[PDB]
Amino acid sequence: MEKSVSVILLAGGPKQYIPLLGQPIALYSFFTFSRMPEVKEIVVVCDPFFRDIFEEYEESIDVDLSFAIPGKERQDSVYSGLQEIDVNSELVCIHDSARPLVNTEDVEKVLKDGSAVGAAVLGVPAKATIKEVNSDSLVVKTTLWEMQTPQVIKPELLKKGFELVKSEGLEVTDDVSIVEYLKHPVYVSQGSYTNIKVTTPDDLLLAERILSE
Amino acid sequence: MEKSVSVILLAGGPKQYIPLLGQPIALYSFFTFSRMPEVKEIVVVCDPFFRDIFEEYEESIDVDLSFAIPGKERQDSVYSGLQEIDVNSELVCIHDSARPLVNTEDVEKVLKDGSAVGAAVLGVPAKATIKEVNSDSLVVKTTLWEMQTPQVIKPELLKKGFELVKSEGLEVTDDVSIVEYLKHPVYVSQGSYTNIKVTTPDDLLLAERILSE
Ligand SMILES: Oc1c(Cl)cc(Cl)cc1-c1[nH]c(Br)c(Br)c1Br
Ligand SMILES: Oc1c(Cl)cc(Cl)cc1-c1[nH]c(Br)c(Br)c1Br
Ligand SMILES: [K+]
Ligand SMILES: [K+]
Ligand SMILES: [K+]
Ligand SMILES: [K+]
Ligand SMILES: [K+]
Ligand SMILES: [K+]
Ligand SMILES: [K+]
Ligand SMILES: [K+]
Ligand SMILES: [K+]
Ligand SMILES: [K+]
Ligand SMILES: [K+]
Ligand SMILES: [K+]
Ligand SMILES: [K+]
Ligand SMILES: [K+]
Repeated sequence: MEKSVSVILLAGGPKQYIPLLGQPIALYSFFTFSRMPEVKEIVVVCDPFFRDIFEEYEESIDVDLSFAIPGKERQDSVYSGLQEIDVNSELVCIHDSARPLVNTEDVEKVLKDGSAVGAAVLGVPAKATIKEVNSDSLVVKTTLWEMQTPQVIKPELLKKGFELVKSEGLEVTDDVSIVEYLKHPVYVSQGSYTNIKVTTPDDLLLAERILSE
Repeated sequence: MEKSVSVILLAGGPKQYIPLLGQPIALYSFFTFSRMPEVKEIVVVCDPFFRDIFEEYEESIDVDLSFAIPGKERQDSVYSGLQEIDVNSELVCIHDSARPLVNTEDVEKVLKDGSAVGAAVLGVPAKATIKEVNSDSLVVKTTLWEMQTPQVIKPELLKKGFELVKSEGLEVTDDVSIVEYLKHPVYVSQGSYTNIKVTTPDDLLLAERILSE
């Protein structure tokens, strides 16, 4: 549906403001989402200090711009952003702003899969040789995917996830997130290797090389 | 033990000959192994065209230099190299020549662990969020390590591995290697993130940055 998706853009906690070809890293996905007709609003989660970076483009973008205060951990920032979404939003699209080069086609794909399944995340096959290791440092002998963002979830599903975690006192890590505790399926939408997270100066050189084709 | 280890250096199949600060990538680990008193010999697996690259330093290095012809797949190249090792070698040290920056201290560690356990491999905790995905593209809900080289194995163990694979007609992939079929334990020696494999031009820039501290 048109104007059905609310983006929560994680830009709080800086790496995501270091420019890439003269535009702060955070603005790349911001603009990518803003041009998509499916996207109704972008809730930016950032320190108030950096609000003007997004605010300047508010009149030029075809989305509603909203803000939310960052929390202690990533999941707290998501919860904060969630409190700001349109009451009739059909899909929440959570995105790490340190991921500038997400392609429109791949956002479309994960939105569509999220709509279909209830929860979906962009992923790529893990290129490295990865093995399970037990507590004695031995290989556990017996397909693996690297997760990216967007992570797309229906709001009612996300709300119930937060409810279950707080009422039971469950532990949330980056690996064991809200969805890991739910019995609802999570689809992995096949993305592109170009959707790297930019943290080290080595990544900026790679990101420049990708934007230059 | 001194002069107990035989290195099989995989340089066949080029990325491993592109210079890093003016020295061909393959020579970095070659020299690293050559200076270690534990190392008796290096069996280089490469196309005869590139033999002179290593041969030039033969009189300057404190190891025996030997050569072997590369095979179809990685495991065939290992088998070829294995046929060349000293009959009294106590440890086989298999190394991807596309890994120039392996530290001496980490080679020492994996040699020691290989000697103790029978098989050991350098590994680092996987930094990415990695998940198991089933055939329907759904996350399988429930520690993961990225494997590097050296991969260190007692020769009698490796020989038996090759025997089991050929006599049964087992399938060998990079993930499901010789050791995966054996009941003998494989230890993961904790390495350094700097032990990257150099294949893309982006890696060369990172490798230069690492050698420059
Ligand atoms: O880890 C996730 C994955 Cl793999 C897929 C989806 Cl759809 C959502 C999450 C997630 N991440 C965070 Br932080 C929260 Br809150 C949630 Br829900
Ligand atoms: O994959 C491995 C690991 Cl994880 C540990 C060790 Cl010690 C050896 C191997 C290996 N790799 C290849 Br190719 C051969 Br042949 C063997 Br044996
Ligand atoms: K829009
Ligand atoms: K509105
Ligand atoms: K971005
Ligand atoms: K992408
Ligand atoms: K469908
Ligand atoms: K990206
Ligand atoms: K990185
Ligand atoms: K030596
Ligand atoms: K000898
Ligand atoms: K090397
Ligand atoms: K190392
Ligand atoms: K020991
Ligand atoms: K390396
Ligand atoms: K690479």
